[PDB]
Amino acid sequence: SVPSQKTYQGSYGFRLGFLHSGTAKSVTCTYSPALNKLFCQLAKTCPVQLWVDSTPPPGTRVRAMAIYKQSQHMTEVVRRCPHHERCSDSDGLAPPQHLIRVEGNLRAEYLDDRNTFRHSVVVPCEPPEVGSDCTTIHYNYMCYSSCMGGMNRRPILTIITLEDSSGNLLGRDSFEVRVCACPGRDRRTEEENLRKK
Ligand SMILES: [Zn+2]
Repeated sequence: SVPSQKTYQGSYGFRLGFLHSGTAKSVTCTYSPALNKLFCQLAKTCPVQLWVDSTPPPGTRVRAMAIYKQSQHMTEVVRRCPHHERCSDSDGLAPPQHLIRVEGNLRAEYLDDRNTFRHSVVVPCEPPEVGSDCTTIHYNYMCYSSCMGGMNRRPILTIITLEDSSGNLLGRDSFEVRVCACPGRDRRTEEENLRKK
C-alpha cells in the first residue's frame, strides 16, 4: 500500500515551514517553494519548521516517512542503499536501514512497520519555547538520491504527519527531496527548468 500524501491542516492548523537559505555553492540545505522541494547534501542538517494555529494536546507526535514520488515506484519501500546501510555511521538510535534520521532528539523513535515494512521516525510535538513562534526538527537524509541499489535517481517525497498518542492522523504536509552533492546549483537548475516549462 501507499501512505497518503494529501495536505491536511486539521484542527490545529498544522503546516511546515522552511528557512530561506539561498542557492550559493556553499549551501548545504535549501528549500524551493516553487518546486516544493528540499535540496540537501548527504547527512547534513535539514531544519524543518512546524507551525500550528493552536497547541495540540500533550502526547501529540510528529512522524516523517519517505515514499517514491513516481506512480510506478510508490509501492516500493524507500531505504538506504546496500552501501550506506552498512556504513559505520550509526547514531546509537536510528536503524542503519533508515533513510531519514532526526538529529539531536533523544526521544526520537524509529519504526519498522510490521505490515508495510516502511520506515519512519517520530518525535514528541513540542511547543515553541519562550520567544519563538514555531518549533524546528532537524532531519538528516542518509543516502544520495543517486545511490545505486537504493533510491537509484528516483525522486522521493517526505511526508510529515501530526499524530495523536494512538497514531491517528491530526495533520499532514509533504515536500519533495533531492539528496545531492550540489544543492544550490541543482535548485537553481530545476527552478530554471520550471521557468522554461
Ligand atoms: Zn546510499
